[PDB]
Amino acid sequence: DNSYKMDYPEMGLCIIINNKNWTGMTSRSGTDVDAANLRETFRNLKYEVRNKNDLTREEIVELMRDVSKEDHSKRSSFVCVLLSHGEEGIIFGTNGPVDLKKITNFFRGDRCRSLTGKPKLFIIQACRGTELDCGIEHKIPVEADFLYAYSTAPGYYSWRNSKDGSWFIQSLCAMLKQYADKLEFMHILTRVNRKVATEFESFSFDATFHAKKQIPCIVSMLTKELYFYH
Amino acid sequence: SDNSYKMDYPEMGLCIIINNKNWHKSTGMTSRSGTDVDAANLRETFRNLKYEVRNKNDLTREEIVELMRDVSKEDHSKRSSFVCVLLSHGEEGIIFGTNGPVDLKKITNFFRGDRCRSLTGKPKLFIIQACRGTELDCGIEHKIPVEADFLYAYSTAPGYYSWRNSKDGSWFIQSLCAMLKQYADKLEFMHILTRVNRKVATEFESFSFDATFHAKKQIPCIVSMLTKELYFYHL
Amino acid sequence: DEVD
Amino acid sequence: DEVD
Repeated sequence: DNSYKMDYPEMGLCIIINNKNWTGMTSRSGTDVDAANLRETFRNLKYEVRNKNDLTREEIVELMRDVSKEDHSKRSSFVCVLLSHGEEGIIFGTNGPVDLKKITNFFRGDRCRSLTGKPKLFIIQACRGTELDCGIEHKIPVEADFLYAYSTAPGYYSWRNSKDGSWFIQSLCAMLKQYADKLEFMHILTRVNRKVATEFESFSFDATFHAKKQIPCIVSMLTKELYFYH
Repeated sequence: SDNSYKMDYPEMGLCIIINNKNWHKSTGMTSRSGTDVDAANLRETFRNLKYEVRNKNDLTREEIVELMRDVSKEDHSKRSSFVCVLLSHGEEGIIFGTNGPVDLKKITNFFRGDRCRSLTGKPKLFIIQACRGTELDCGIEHKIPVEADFLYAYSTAPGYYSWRNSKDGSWFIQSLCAMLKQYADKLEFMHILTRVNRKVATEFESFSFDATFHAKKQIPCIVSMLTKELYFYHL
Repeated sequence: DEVD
Repeated sequence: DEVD
């Protein structure tokens, strides 16, 4: 009971929400590269992937509600990837903001019983504010067994390249491919942290957005170690 | 003729413990019985990990700010890491001096990779025993970023109370010191903190004569901007 | 048991 | 490079 049990018949769902076109907000160029990379990556990890594009804030909430009421009994885990605009604690539907808490609340240990005790992973590529990093040089709690992999630090922008995709998802998929059969998830996410921190730097004609840096933010309320192999 | 932080500098580093127990009466806030048990446990735990421990008690909001600016002004060049343990009242994003609030961000900003140069690239650990709100868990069944190489080990989830026992000390610090003692010579720090999560989640449940506060649960919250693995034993 |  |  040091590692989560990952030998259920199915690894679980991987829900990818890919919001690209919008309100009045920028179209998120490169996000389809991200959504394809994740689909492939989690396909190899033996997740049943569901891709959904351009969802309104109502559709996001209704989708998450329905998925939380499925029977996950034969599934090891749950993964949700959110690709969109955002602010601290908030992600955007195509027609406005949704509170992250509202989404994740559906999977609470008391509200989604078939996932109680199983790791629930939320991967969020979205801004968390508008700061730039200029760089240098016998019960269980209902909030337990969640892991939030944020692309950026609280308060900060998150960077996305229009042809390569976002820095975080790029690095995330690469580290999963190289290390999912070798390393525990946190240690994979720490390598993601390093890759984004060291190998990426913004290039912009605008001085104010040029040569900026990014560090992702791992938030773990997991109670066991998580391995994708077995 | 590098996935781990270099921990063989001549010193492991400073461990600053801020232990706030007694509040100025005008704040309207009450005392934090059990917190001295936490601070002594912490002192002994980090002593065995070879940190130079400095305990500070009952600091005002201005004393907390001054202390952290001063400590960030030290030369850390021969130290591997930096640890700051905050034991106090708080709410989301805020810890309390004995006479009012301090933003956690103002504290941790002194140690940004561009503001504290002798700690650039080195692990900066902030351990926070404090409420982050008033929710109760009822349970069931070339360059580097300036925000890199911080780890925040919060006692409780965002928005929630954190629990403290008046004679045993807080659930989180209790569990933290026990897991450090048993596993610091064996596991990477994230995995140690994961054991802390499970210990708090499974082994503690509140007992109160007040039905509102009875039989409640806690899960700690690990927040990591670390870029490498952290081990307390080396070679 | 008390809250912080 | 763009921000989200």
